[PDB]
Amino acid sequence: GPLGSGRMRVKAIFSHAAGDNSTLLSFKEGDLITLLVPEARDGWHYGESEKTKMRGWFPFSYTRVLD
Ligand SMILES: O=C(O)CN(CCN(CC(=O)O)CC(=O)O)CC(=O)O
Repeated sequence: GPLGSGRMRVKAIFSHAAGDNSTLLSFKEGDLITLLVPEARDGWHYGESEKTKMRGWFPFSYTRVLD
């Protein structure tokens, strides 16, 4: 597809706090996250916060897929 297409985003419907751990992504409810891998692994997805531009793994269950 055209370069830049295929983006998938989710909306945080619960907040998630990484703590002192750069592998995990923090976000507040309402933040949008662009997925950067094709599937969740063991219930964890990986993406980038629209608000903070940080990246990391998070519980997929804390979000819902935007359509
Ligand atoms: O529709 C809204 O008011 C805001 N939507 C924008 C995108 N919507 C559009 C819609 O529902 O008509 C799709 C979605 O929430 O998946 C985001 C949200 O609920 O936080």
